[PDB]
Amino acid sequence: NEDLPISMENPYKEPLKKCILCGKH
Amino acid sequence: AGSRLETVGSIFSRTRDLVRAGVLKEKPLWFDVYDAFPPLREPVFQRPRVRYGKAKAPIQDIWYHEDRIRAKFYSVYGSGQRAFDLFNPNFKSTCQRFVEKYTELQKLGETDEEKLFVETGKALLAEGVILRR
Amino acid sequence: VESFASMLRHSPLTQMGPAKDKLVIGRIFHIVENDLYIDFGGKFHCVCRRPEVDGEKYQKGTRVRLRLLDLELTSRFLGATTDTTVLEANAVLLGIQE
Amino acid sequence: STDFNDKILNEPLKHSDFFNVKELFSVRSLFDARVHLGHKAGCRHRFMEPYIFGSRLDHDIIDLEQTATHLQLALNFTAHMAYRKGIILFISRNRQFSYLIENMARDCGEYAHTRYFRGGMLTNARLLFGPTVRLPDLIIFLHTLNNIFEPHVAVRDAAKMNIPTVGIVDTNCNPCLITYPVPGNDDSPLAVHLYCRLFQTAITRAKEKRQQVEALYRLQ
Amino acid sequence: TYTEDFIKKQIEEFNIGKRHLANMMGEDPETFTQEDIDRAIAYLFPSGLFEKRARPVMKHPEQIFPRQRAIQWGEDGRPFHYLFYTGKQSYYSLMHDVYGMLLNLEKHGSR
Amino acid sequence: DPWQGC
Amino acid sequence: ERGWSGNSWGGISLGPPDPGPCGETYEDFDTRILEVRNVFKSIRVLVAVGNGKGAAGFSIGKATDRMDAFRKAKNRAVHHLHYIERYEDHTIFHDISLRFKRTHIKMKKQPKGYGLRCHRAIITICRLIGIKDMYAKVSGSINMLSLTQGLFRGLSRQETHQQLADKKGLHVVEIREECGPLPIVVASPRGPLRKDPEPEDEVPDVKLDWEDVKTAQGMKRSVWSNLKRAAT
Ligand SMILES: [Mg+2]
Ligand SMILES: [Mg+2]
Repeated sequence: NEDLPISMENPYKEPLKKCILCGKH
Repeated sequence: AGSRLETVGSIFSRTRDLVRAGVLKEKPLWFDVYDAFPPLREPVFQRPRVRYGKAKAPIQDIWYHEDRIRAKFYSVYGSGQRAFDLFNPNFKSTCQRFVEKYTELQKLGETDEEKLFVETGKALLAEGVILRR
Repeated sequence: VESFASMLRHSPLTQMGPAKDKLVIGRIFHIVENDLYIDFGGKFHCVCRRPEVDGEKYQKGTRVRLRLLDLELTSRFLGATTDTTVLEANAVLLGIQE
Repeated sequence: STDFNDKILNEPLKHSDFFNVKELFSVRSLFDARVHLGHKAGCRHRFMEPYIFGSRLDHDIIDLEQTATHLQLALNFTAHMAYRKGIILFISRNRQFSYLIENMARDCGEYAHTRYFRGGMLTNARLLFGPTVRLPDLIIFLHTLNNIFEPHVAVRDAAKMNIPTVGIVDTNCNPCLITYPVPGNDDSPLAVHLYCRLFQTAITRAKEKRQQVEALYRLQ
Repeated sequence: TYTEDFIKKQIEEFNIGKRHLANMMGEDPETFTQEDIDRAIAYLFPSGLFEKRARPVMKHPEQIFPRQRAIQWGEDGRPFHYLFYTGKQSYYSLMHDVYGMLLNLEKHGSR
Repeated sequence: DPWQGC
Repeated sequence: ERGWSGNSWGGISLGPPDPGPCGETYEDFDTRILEVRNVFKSIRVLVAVGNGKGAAGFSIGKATDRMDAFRKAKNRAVHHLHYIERYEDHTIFHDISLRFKRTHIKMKKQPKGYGLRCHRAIITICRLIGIKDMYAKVSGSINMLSLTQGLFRGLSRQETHQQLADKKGLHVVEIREECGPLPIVVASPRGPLRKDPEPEDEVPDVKLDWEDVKTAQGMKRSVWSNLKRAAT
């Protein structure tokens, strides 16, 4: 059955936000 | 009268045993009905345990492919200004229209997620659906 | 014959995704002074305070706009192995639906 | 009395669905009644896991394919007990539906107990009601939990008194001692109304069938 | 304790005694009433005792023996009232009625 | 108490 | 007749249970006193009942007077009856090793004519149940209530041959040395029969008791084992 659910990571998860200074020396 | 040891066996097994043993003169009114049409599981008391260590519950999470699309939609165009009507069994949200159109593009063309997203947005604007980023 | 999996996949509640900050339509089905019990299609109703603006139109059977925050309010307390539920959804009453 | 027994009480036990309860519901109707909506995963009871289709954004979904078969069995048992003129007692401590359940019990000619359950109602019935009191032959729980989210004492007491129980069990309920559990939502008014309708219809149909069968037996 | 046959017999004894008292007092037995019974018993058996209960009395048996023993189920054992198993069938029936009226209205020098 | 009396 | 000793309440019969308020009679049931204790005064009595055909139970009764305690215990015991399965209506289906609290009980199925070589309380309860051939050893704390609870628990959780046949979907075949190599089928599955044989475990990983192995090898030397005794 193609209507069955599939194993998956939470697609609605909001990624952790980067801080103002990350990537800067 | 029957045994009051509710934690030993089930009402069926206790009644049957006491009837065959001669303690109960006649079967109760429900006994024949239970015998003809038993339940799927015999109702035996069991103490619920806690799961420790690497024991995880076997319940899965209900995900679908289109959920990914939905996430992107709800992250780019946000929640639609029009409201959800969950009473209507065939309600069709803006995100659901985006999902269906995206699926049509995918089945009628190539597989490039960003290209599918932008082309779906273009076609939805063409149909006359307002979509603010 | 439509199986349960198809129904669940195509259900509006399933399509809604996360319920946080989602605009839904509710119906007032019970009133207790200025407390309105609204059903929006979920498992639990939500109890909303009658607005101070245009409060008279909020009557039984009235259609309202809601911003869902949580479908069921629960929380695990210290020394508890299971969540404690209040059997009620969390939502914000925005107004009447024209 | 042998012919009467054979033709009246033993004939219905020879058929898989004597009262045609399969036509009272379908998976579609149960879905429309929101019977599949369970509690969140944090409130899940372990013994309810085999009845749960999955968790949708942390909300348990009850597998309605299993609910259909369990409801079939429970309705069949209820109809057969009503055909045999057994005393059926409905029990529920959810105050939102007390009036509905009491009206339904009065309507189908059966009994209700939606009020505070005094200790010993079943296990001490001879002291509380009288030495010749007759106890229920079947007890139906529209809600198996009391207001402190622990099991209704009547579940254990009916198990002690060897009275079969039918029950609606949500994802946070304990179905171990219910004879004919029916996994499903017990909170939504639509679902509770559907359950009340189904059980009332089954009981009245079984009683009418009993009357018709006895009338045919006497006439013919 | 007072059995039902016992009280039955007291009922026929009271009725026959009522007819006899009507005979004694010259009144028509058909219309002879309980106030007439009290008056005639007061005349025939005068008593100046201050306690009204201590004075001679000829009542219907139902007025003498309490017998507050109501049957709540038939021969098949089925209770008559659908709220029997609550143990307070009358009180909870009344509460059910009041709640029904409150629901209907919601849809729409004394003590 | 929304279910007063029950 | 006396109990386990001249001055002991244990083992004494109390007669049949009284006819119950439900209206059942119990003339086929016998009651036995297992323990009497002074509670500091009241009396707590542990009694057991049984019809000798697998239906048996036990109960505690507390009362200021001994006879009231006896009556309470007996009447409550008749309403908490276990049914105990018996192999050929004389013994248990298999060996049962159990531990209830700090009391350990080993029970061994025995052939006909072996008799009841058990703790005296176990002998009384077995006579009430209808078990006639069994061996039993009680270790740890000899606590009468724990002994009774463990005995009833283990005897109520024994798997019959039919249960094993249904579970494994195979014939349960009995081999008796007195019957030679003849195979006796004692139980067959009610459903279909598995066509693949059980794995022939070259060495099973069972938990053995040093007591049994020591007796089997002849290294047991106890002067108290296998003493001549009256028929039980
Ligand atoms: Mg619930
Ligand atoms: Mg002596």
